[PDB]
Amino acid sequence: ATVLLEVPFSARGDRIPDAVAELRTREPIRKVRTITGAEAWLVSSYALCTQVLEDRRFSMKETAAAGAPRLNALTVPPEVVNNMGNIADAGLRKAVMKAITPKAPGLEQFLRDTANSLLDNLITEGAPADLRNDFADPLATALHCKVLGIPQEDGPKLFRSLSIAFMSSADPIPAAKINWDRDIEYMAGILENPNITTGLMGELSRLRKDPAYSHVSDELFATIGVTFFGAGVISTGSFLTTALISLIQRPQLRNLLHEKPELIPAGVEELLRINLSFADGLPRLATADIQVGDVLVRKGELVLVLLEGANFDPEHFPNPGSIELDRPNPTSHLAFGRGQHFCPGSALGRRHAQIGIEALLKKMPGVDLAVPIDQLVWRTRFQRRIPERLPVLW
Ligand code: HEM
Ligand SMILES: O=C1N[C@@H](Cc2c[nH]c3ccccc23)C(=O)N[C@H]1Cc1ccc(O)cc1
Repeated sequence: ATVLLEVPFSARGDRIPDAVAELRTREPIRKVRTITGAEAWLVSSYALCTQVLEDRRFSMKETAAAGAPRLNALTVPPEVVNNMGNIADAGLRKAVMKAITPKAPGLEQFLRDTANSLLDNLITEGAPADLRNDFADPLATALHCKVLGIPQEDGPKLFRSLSIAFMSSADPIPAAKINWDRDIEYMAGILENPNITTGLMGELSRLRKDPAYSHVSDELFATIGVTFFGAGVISTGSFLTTALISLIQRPQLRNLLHEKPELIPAGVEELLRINLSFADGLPRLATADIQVGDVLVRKGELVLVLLEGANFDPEHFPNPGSIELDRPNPTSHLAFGRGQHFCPGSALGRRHAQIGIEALLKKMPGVDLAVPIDQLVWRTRFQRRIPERLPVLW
């Protein structure tokens, strides 16, 4: 006898397990057990993943309900699971989007200058260089301090909450509450700081004193700063790091993008499509009995939308494991989700990766791993798949 199939399958972000294609072909919706011991429905085909993400009766908000089957323990207060919904209800959605667009004056130049300075420092120090700790993550942190309008010197401390805040744990994490409360106090101070007049926090500070937003809570304003810094920095730093591995493992593509940097945006879209940065399926709780393929999902059950299940589906993306720059449906992947909860930082994440890759290929055209690929150490029980260090030479 064997136990019910457990998720996640592997923390490695450099290869997709053969099990994904097996489940997609044989049982594209099937029962699994999560790290908490709960049962869930794992969805692995493009058609069924899109159906779940486009039906709001599969609720993100309701995954925080007490007594629900859980993918993992909350690392934020339960109301914060519905963060975007709370922002929209407060009439702040348009202002938040305008603040996080990569089109802001001087933002792209700031990204280029920061990426170039980090790379120059690595070249001065000499090989090996760690592209996660000394490139991708500081570039993501610097970008988010600029987008938020907060001091660059405050970035490293806010960043150090992330290795705990984005854990995917069976049980509550005491350190996550200590760091959450401290980071909220910091953002509350930023709202009261007269020097903070630019970026997302400068805009929220002004809207907070506008009569049209007098009843929006101070708790929500501080929460927007903590959540957008954390989600943006963990997502951009982790995606860029794993996209750099995908590129280093494809020297023909690396050489083509070095030669023709105008192809970098199409290259980043394929790197997003094949990305294995999300460690778990996206969770949703059914609020009704809903038919998904051969399964009638019952009200109160947990559904997990496996992004790599959809993104590597050959019925939607033929030769799914290959980076092809001329696909006819290039942005139809689910790397940023789909539907009600589609990533609000999609344009900024694309620009962060495009500029980081453009700068790296110009400065280090001979970039290569400095250790055999199996020697990368993959972070476990985390909401993202990332190597602890990414040692390279050039
Ligand atoms: C490469 C970069 C990024 C990737 C791959 C990524 C991916 C995703 C995905 C897949 C979702 C959907 C989650 C779901 O439906 O359960 C999401 C949501 C979200 N992301 Fe991103 N993200 C990235 C960058 C960012 C950035 C830069 C920010 C903010 C500065 C951000 C803020 C958020 C927030 C707040 C949500 C929740 C939206 C909602 O509930 O409506 N993301 N992201
Ligand atoms: O469940 C998630 N799902 C995805 C999407 C998401 C869902 N709800 C969110 C609220 C705020 C920011 C992001 C989200 C994610 O990026 N993060 C986590 C939420 C999160 C946010 C901030 C933390 O310190 C810890 C956890």
